[PDB]
Amino acid sequence: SMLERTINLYPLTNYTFGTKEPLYEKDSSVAARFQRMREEFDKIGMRRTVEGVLIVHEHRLPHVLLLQLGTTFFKLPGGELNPGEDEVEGLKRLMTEILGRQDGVLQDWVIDDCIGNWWRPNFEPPQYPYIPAHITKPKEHKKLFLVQLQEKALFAVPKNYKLVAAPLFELYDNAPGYGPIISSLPQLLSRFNFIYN
Ligand SMILES: C[C@]1(Cc2cn(-c3ccccc3)nn2)NC(=O)C[C@@H]1O
Ligand SMILES: [Zn+2]
Ligand SMILES: [Zn+2]
Repeated sequence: SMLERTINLYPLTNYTFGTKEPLYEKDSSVAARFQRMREEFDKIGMRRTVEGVLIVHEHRLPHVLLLQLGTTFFKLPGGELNPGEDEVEGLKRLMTEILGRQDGVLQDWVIDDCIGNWWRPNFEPPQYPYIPAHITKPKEHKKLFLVQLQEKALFAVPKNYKLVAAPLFELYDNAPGYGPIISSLPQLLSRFNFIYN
């Protein structure tokens, strides 16, 4: 009757947030983003993205780590898989590219839980937690995973990003602020048995 996954959380003060060089988006605009998605869909088919949910606490209040591009949009650490690339190896690679240390010490990502799937039916912003009716060729499949952090770690945050710890209450029913994936993380995380270390 204990059917919940147990996840260790550590205080945000256990983590060091260093800095490194800016990491630029492949796309300079929404228009270029959907143009490249169109181009790549014709060459290699559906885009496969992976995103990591990294959780900490302060004073037993869980917080999700988000990347803020300057003071603009909020994203999860993650990105695009290469064709034939394993989802979990790919998320580990992407989280190393974004948050990995300037001193090149190997970081230990633990990924054991899928927490959701989102599908983009068109070359347009809307994403859904299912393949919508009549859609046979979704343009993007996004996979979210829970990343179990170590007790302590040093992260290097690209100088053009801020790493922000968002409490769940701030995400909850805040799609305008965070969009439909990040704003549904409180619901998606509720099944876990968090231990506040
Ligand atoms: C994740 C977002 C925002 C967003 C809005 N919608 C949505 C869903 C249903 C109906 C109308 C809008 N889905 N995702 N999509 C992007 O392309 C980047 C941005 O972060
Ligand atoms: Zn406390
Ligand atoms: Zn799919």
